[PDB]
Amino acid sequence: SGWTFGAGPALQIPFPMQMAYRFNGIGVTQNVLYENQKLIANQFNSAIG
Amino acid sequence: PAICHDGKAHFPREGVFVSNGTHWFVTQRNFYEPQIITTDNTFVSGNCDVVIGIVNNTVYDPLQPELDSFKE
Amino acid sequence: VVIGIVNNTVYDPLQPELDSFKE
Ligand SMILES: *[C@@H]1O[C@H](CO)[C@@H](O[C@@H]2O[C@H](CO)[C@@H](O)[C@H](O)[C@H]2NC(C)=O)[C@H](O)[C@H]1NC(C)=O
Ligand SMILES: *[C@@H]1O[C@H](CO)[C@@H](O[C@@H]2O[C@H](CO)[C@@H](O)[C@H](O)[C@H]2NC(C)=O)[C@H](O)[C@H]1NC(C)=O
Ligand SMILES: *[C@@H]1O[C@H](CO)[C@@H](O[C@@H]2O[C@H](CO)[C@@H](O)[C@H](O)[C@H]2NC(C)=O)[C@H](O)[C@H]1NC(C)=O
Repeated sequence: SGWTFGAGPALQIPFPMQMAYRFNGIGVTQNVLYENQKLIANQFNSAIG
Repeated sequence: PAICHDGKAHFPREGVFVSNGTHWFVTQRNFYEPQIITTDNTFVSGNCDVVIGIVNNTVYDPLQPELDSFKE
Repeated sequence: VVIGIVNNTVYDPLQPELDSFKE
């Protein structure tokens, strides 16, 4: 549910759009994630491993 | 996540795309207020074959009818 | 609906440039 569950009840949202919104929150245009979704996923998988 | 019009991806300027079942709309995040998808609510970036989950629709340009009807 | 609205006019930039040229 992203961060919306901290206000009231949980609100559905797909994870890639939540990540795009987090990018938008730090001054990076949201097209960057959608153009580089696989690379970011692989980087996160390598980092957490 | 995006809407394709002429082979070019369209992303919402501020908001999330939404559909009630038949037509598509753009609205803000914390309140339901659908609006017609025009060329002022979206910005073009890239092409139509890089994004996963894109859909098809037509973005209404207010310039086209209002300028072509009068210019005749 | 709004309480306190006042009457005025909004200037459209496209209309003068259009009707002055397209005429
Ligand atoms: C989804 O929204 C669209 C847009 O308003 C609805 O289409 C309208 O339907 C009414 C009822 O038949 C018509 O009078 C309007 O002319 C339609 N709008 C347009 C732009 O043609 C549609 O009915 C909605 N669907 C549901 C299931 O609510
Ligand atoms: C959005 O519309 C385009 C334009 O028709 C679709 O592209 C067509 O895709 C089919 C199936 O792959 C091809 O047979 C056609 O030749 C394509 N059109 C052209 C002009 O080449 C596209 O598939 C549509 N999007 C979706 C998700 O169906
Ligand atoms: C802003 O303009 C509108 C119309 O130009 C005004 O509405 C008119 O008000 C008079 C006052 O009695 C009525 O006789 C007319 O019938 C109204 N016209 C319409 C179309 O409703 C409105 O009053 C103006 N605003 C202010 C604050 O004066």
